[PDB]
Amino acid sequence: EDNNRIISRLWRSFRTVKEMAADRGYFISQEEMDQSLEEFRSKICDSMGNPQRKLMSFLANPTPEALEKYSDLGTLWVEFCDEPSVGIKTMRNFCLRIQEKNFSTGIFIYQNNITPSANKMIPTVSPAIIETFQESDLVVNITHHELVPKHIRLSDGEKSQLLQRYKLKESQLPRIQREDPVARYLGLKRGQVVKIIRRSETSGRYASYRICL
Amino acid sequence: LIDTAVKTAETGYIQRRLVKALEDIMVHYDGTTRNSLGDIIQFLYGED
Amino acid sequence: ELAILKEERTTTPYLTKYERARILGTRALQISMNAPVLVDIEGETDPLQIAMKELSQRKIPLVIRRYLPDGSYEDWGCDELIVD
Amino acid sequence: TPALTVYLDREIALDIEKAKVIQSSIEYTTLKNVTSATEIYYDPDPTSTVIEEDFDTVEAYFSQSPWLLRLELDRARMLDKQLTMNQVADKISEVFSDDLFVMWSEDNADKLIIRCRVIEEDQMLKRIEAHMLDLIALRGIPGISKVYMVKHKVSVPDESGEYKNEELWALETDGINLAEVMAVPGVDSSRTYSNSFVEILSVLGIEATRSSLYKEILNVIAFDGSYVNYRHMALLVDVMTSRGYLMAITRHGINRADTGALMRCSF
Amino acid sequence: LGDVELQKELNSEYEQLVSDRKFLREIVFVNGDHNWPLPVNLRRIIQNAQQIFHLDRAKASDLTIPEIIHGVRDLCKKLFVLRGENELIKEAQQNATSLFQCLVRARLATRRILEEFRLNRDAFEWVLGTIEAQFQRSLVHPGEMV
Repeated sequence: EDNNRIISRLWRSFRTVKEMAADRGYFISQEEMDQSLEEFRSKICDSMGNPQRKLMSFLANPTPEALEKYSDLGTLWVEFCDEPSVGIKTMRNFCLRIQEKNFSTGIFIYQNNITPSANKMIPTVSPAIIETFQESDLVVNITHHELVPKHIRLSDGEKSQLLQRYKLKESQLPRIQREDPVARYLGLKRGQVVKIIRRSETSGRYASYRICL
Repeated sequence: LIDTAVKTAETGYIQRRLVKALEDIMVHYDGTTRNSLGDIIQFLYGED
Repeated sequence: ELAILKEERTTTPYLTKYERARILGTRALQISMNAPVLVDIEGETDPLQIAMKELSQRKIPLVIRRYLPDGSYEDWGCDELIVD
Repeated sequence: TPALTVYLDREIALDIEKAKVIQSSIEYTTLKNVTSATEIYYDPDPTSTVIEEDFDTVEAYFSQSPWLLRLELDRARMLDKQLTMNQVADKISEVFSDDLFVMWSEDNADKLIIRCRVIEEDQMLKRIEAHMLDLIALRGIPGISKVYMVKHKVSVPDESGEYKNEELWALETDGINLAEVMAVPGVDSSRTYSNSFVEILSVLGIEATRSSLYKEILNVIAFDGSYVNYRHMALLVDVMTSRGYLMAITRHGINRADTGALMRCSF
Repeated sequence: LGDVELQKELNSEYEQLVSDRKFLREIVFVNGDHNWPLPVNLRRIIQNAQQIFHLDRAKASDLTIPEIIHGVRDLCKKLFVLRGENELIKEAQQNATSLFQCLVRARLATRRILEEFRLNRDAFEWVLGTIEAQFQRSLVHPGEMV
């Protein structure tokens, strides 16, 4: 019924989030991304079938390979909003929980919206960095659509060498909006450089660089 | 007749706009395609 | 600084059409205004023809200075450039 | 020309009936379509009605302000969209809870009538009637006027390694809603494409926007039968989106570039 | 007949072709269209070589398979596009000539050469030199206001 489709959507979103966390460099248990739908139902859906959002938050940590490749990839916290709507109090307490738990990166997921006032104080938790993603926006993973190619972030050494190669300035490169949906998905930040390899009908494998704004 | 008469001017305008847009892009020695400022649009013209 | 040493030159060694045309015109002008000729003239009184022949023999004393996008340049000799 | 090309599931792409079901699901038929008539009868008695069209039916179903909002429906539309009237009553219930009592006739009755009773009010009844005719959505993603059961042919590799044609069903639509449709069950969410590259930028990021733009330009030019070297159109698109946002080719986008003044002035 | 040191070279090259077919067929061209613009036509060079040396009849080839595969492998690394020793330069060089190298291998396979073309040693040398020079002239020059 309506509840069933709602749970299916929630599970798909959870899968999307887990895969996202995996891609950025943070380890997860393998079966977890393999988590089936009905075990999700039992794990989260109530006796009546209603979900338990607080029962969804969890933690992840950098894989050692990514951890050594990217120096700053610190502990990631994830969490789902219980309230169908978001207010200042919710974001205040969430920021306090992030700060006390001391997570360099945190992610918030709502259902309807975020009051603009709350959005205003979002960047006010530095150096801890926070982000939000609507649930519906995460139903289907975009990086798995046909047209979208695969973005790859660079290390400081990699990007520095690249710029040394062409004898360039950081502004001189093509630019990708930090609010670009893929940029959000990869948690892009200012100054980073993501390399995109593209299916080129004249050389097959064209490697394209970009910088973020 | 009317269709031809209308179409000619519009095509001319569009061609003018395009030519003005790309007028500065050229191919340097490094093999990268940059406009005047130095922005790089293609690292290897046409990807080949 | 803006120059780059001949050991590490990276630009193509073939002579591009534009370089061909510019060198030909420059030399033919110089030739046509009392500049010395580095090869023989038999019947081709046309300074442009003299320049074409002289290039064909790789006997033209001109150095291309190519400018890199950044601003650095490198020096190729018309002698060394592989003329197709 | 807003249009979507929706790829169905491999099973459903070869399945005509499930294609029909999926299309019917996506199609955004609202209660306005199904409604046939709307008449305001003043029923002073809440316990019964003075109208023979449903007097027997409402009386048999039985066992506040008296203004009654009575509307008729067209049997053909409900049966063709496969949704029954009781579902219409239920949907009215969720949208408006209990401010209007929904008394519903039976399909065996010639006129399918849903009754609404209000809980200067004469104009308010007509205002409710108007807001009802419009702001209730029964089924389908918003923004989809119609959908087409387009058939498709595609080259498919075969067991031996050859490429063999394979007829596959598909859905084409008028109306663009990219983000919402991919989450509709029964549809391949990794391939679906829209003709409005603006929504491509909005949803599937920039690179997808580049590819969709190029495909659209190529289709436009090549429809007649012409052909252009790919590198040129590639250069055009990759300049169009070098900065990361659609640098629409006009005075605005070109001049909004931070290049030399002498350049943008001349244009 | 029955040798192995040749069988290993042949196996390596055949695996290279298998990988190339998988890559192209599954990444580049999804539908199956195998007609595309590419630089330096080959069929013409092949038949020019045929004519230049009168390569009809069933005269036996005097060309060793190892020489053929050695030249082919060497050729694929000689198609200069960017000249410089940075790693990134070399990776770009590899990326550029990907489909052109795929075409070259698709044509100059040992079976193809020995049977359909029956080239000799000098004929093969001329083919390789011709492909090299023709590609090298087929570059976009600096300064083109593309």
